[PDB]
Amino acid sequence: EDVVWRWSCDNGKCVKLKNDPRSSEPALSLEACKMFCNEYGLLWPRPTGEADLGNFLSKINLNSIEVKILKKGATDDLMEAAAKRFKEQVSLAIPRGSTPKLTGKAVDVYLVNENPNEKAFSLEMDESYGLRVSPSGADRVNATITANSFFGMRHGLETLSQLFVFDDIRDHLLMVRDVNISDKPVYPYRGILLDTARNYYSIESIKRTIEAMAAVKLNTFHWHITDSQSFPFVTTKRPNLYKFGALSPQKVYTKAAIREVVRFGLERGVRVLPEFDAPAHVGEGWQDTDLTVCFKAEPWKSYCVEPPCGQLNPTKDELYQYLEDIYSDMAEVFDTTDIFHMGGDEVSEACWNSSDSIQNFMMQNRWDLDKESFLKLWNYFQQKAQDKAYKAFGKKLPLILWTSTLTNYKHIDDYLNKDDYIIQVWTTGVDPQIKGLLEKGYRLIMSNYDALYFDCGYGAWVGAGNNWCSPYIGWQKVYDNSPAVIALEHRDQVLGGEAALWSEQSDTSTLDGRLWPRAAALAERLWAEPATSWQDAEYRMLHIRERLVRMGIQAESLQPEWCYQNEGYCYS
Amino acid sequence: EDVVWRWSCDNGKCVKLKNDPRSSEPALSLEACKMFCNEYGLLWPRPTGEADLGNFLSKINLNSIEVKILKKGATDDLMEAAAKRFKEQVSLAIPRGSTPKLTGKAVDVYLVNENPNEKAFSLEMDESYGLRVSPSGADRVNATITANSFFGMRHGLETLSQLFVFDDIRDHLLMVRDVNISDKPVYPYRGILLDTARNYYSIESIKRTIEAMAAVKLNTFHWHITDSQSFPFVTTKRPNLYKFGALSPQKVYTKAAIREVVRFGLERGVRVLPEFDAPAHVGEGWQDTDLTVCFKAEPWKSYCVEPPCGQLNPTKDELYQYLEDIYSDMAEVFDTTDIFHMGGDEVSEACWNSSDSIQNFMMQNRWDLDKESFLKLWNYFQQKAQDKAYKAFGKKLPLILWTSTLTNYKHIDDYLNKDDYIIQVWTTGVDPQIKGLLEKGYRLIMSNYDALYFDCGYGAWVGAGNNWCSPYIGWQKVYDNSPAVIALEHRDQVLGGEAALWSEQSDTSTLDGRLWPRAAALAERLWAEPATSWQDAEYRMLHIRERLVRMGIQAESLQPEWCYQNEGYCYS
Ligand SMILES: CC(=O)N[C@H]1/C(=N/OC(=O)Nc2ccccc2)O[C@H](CO)[C@@H](O)[C@@H]1O
Ligand SMILES: CC(=O)N[C@H]1/C(=N/OC(=O)Nc2ccccc2)O[C@H](CO)[C@@H](O)[C@@H]1O
Repeated sequence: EDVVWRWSCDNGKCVKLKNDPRSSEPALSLEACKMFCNEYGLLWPRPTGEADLGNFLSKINLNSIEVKILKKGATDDLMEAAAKRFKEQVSLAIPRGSTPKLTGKAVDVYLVNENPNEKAFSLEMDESYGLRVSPSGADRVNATITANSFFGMRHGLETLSQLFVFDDIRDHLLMVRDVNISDKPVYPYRGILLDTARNYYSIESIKRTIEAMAAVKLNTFHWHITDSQSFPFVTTKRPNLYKFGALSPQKVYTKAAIREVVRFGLERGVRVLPEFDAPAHVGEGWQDTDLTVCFKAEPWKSYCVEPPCGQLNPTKDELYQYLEDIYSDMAEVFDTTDIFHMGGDEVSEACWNSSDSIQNFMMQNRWDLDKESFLKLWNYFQQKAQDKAYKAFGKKLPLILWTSTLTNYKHIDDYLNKDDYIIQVWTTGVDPQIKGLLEKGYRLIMSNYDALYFDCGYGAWVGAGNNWCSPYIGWQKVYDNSPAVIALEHRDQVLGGEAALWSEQSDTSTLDGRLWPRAAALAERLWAEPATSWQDAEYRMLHIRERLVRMGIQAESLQPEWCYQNEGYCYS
Repeated sequence: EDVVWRWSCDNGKCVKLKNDPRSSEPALSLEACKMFCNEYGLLWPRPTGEADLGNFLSKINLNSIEVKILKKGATDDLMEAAAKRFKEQVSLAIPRGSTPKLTGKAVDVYLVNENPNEKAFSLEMDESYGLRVSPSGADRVNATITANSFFGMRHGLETLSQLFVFDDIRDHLLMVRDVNISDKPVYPYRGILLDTARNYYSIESIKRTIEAMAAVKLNTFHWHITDSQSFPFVTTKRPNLYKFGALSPQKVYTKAAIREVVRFGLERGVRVLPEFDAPAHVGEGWQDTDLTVCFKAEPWKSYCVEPPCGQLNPTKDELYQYLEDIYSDMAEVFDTTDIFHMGGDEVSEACWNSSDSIQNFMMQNRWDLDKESFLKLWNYFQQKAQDKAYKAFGKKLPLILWTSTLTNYKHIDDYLNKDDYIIQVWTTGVDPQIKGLLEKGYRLIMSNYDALYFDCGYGAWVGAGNNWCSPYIGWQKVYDNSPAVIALEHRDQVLGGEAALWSEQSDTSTLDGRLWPRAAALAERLWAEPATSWQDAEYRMLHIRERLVRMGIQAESLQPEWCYQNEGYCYS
């Protein structure tokens, strides 16, 4: 029961051939052929600078890999954790059940962190690295990673682990012999949004998501932790919110659990960025406070875009005491984030107009009951909420809002400013709002729903048919979605992009399939911004999918495995 | 950290209410409310005969459930295995991490198998049962299941396990106190097709699928084991087919593994039905035999519907020796099946016309090179293959073919007969071929692609966009798809239906999500043929989804859990 086939490179395709015994030519395993037949080998994402993989592989001993930290600093614990994790990463080249022969060269990995004290997330942080692999003496390998920070160094270790291949014909662990790589991301913000309010996600599943993110150098986990459906965030200062708001007492995110996730992210170069969506998308947890209106309002279609309805009442002074406490509790445990997301999607005018206490407030303050004056109330809310957010984090920090009626570029400057507010765009990539916002100097996070809404395509969750943003977005479409094209000359104002997993129809059980391997397409787009299209990345995408599965990720299947074994035969 | 809410039934909806301490009314947990608020409680599928759940629940001791076989026979081992499995099923009412208080009544389960020797699968087999639950003495419960066979009895145990609810307010395991149920399926064939050739499925994942099938009384696993992409079936008599054909040496189905799956199915009332698709959908494994044509033919679009192309050469006498051996090896391990599927989908004329050996054969036998004469060659093939199939199984047994050019009702009688061939329909449910076939007396298995193709909706696997049969089919559409409506007066000729999971874009990792909970919608449709629509089953469907998750199935998420906790508020 040994493999019967071999592969040979022909016009950029590994063709399957019988491994006939009457041959003087050494047989190549599939992965070994791919490593040199493909322009970028088995790398994902492909590097942006030097990408020299040479021509040869060396047999290495799995048990003879040693990692050496050459520069000590404040990130010692992070560097040592990342180094310990390296052997585990390398074993990902080896299929489950297979065992490599413990023979071949020893590998010395040298880690050079040029600024070993630096460990803060920031939009200006340096994620660049240099990777060099060369033979050392007669019996070993020199792999040297040089980076300006821990984050660059961690990315370098990731790339390095991808330079190992398992020869399943011979049961040999192999490593690319001669490598020169220089690399750095095009965009500093490379994210996944996880909605953990429409359905609960086990913290195990959240950590697993972070593992897969780090594997493709995604660096931002946007945790949409509350909404109208539930409040799983454990607020120590306002405990009734999660007591009344959680789907169950166990379906909660404690301080200890969040600290665990935040640290797990930090070790892997992933910023854990919390969102408290306001003033819409609130409901459960707020019962008995009298601080919301329209909670469970019927008929819901008149009052909100999805059930249950519910909005904060900005006229209540006590509200901002609750908000200060929530933000403060968030700031305590989400202590690696440099940015705070404050939501601001889909505020309903009809909902605020239905409240008499709100109507009385506006009549006293000269404002009318027309659609324009409700923006004044929204501004009033956001200004006060902003103040509490700054107080909570103990500093002015960038804030994020969704595109909405408030962020309409024509009047956005009446309410916000470009220095204090980043706008997360979820309109189509062709919507006039994008160019308008960019011309007003605003910075953007791209999550255009026609390419980056990972929830689209499934059955309806209200009524029948399919969900609102169907059809399902294939990895080909997410790969080709280019912020550089969307933004043109104003592309430096694009901080990056984010795949959105809204969870009306997703939870613990479906997370792996929803995100992977599609988020890897976003990962390369944001890391490399290739001028080439999905077709040119197809073969490497099929491989990264297999790598996710080896990690224990229940990734979506893209193509028959036959296509992966027979490049060029599956096309349209 | 105890639940803060209670539920109360109002107009068929369990409404969430604060569990306020100043009340003399006992609080109901969510599931306890649902059990009596819903017409059919938490049952799935709902019974066809008597469905009397009474009004009350009794607290029971988990560790005091005893199952007693009252009639011994040849199915002793199956009955004892099913009985042992009962405690495990009951524990599925209890959420993970929660532990019930070991107090309350003892449960005596009495199993009455009226024909304890009967263990053969057949289209005429009796799957009916009676279920009665009543208090016994002052301290225990009498649950009696009466059935004409083991299969009916096993279904009865399944239904019985669904009559347990965990009260998470009090940590009590509860059981419906007074039950009278009589039940039997509308259709004898209730299936799932699993394609394990376009991608490999671990035998663990196949067994897990069978577990979930039995939970909703599905009884047929249609194993589409070979295709052009791979040959994972271990043929002892023709070992080169799997040696050359498998995706890897480990991606194989040995005799021992298949026997394991077949037995696992038998214990759970699931017929494991093998398909050897011929004469199209062959390729890998057949190299060096000269028994195929067009394998990997290019451009593939001219020769087949999907790559790789490949068809058997019916003019080679040696072919039928290979076929006899394959069928014989299949018959040896698939030894519970009463039916054999022989495929016959999508035979390409252009492919057969490209072969000179085939052309010479037809010219010698007076036949032309037109589209009509290729049906003569197909008939020639199928007649000889049929003979080998009968020889392999050692009896004339029903054979299945897909709808195709061959099975066109206008000429089907020239090639097949209604007694020997069951037709699996994968046309739309409105296609004229269905009425035509039924009027000619043919028996059908319904797998209409517009409602029962579970692979539809995802990205393209060749080129870009979405796959061929998109959009994604929601459970609402599979539920409402009625064979009774499709077939009208000829509905007794409908043997049932089958959800098809083709695997161009599915494997081990995605199996749970692809099948569940959608196949449960098919399960109720085929078991009960309700005159009511999906809306009336919505609440119970949300519950069965949760039950699959408790089983360890990574089932698709249908709706926010909030909707499940707040019936009636999520609608369109
Ligand atoms: C910013 C955002 O995406 N907001 C909501 C959101 N808003 O989009 C819509 O307004 N969708 C919609 C459009 C027409 C009809 C009904 C819903 O979509 C997500 C699901 O895709 C929800 O989870 C979000 O809460
Ligand atoms: C009986 C059957 O469904 N045959 C093939 C099959 N045939 O359907 C088509 O012909 N689809 C199609 C229609 C137009 C263009 C391209 C493919 O669909 C399945 C995938 O849904 C394949 O896995 C099957 O092998």
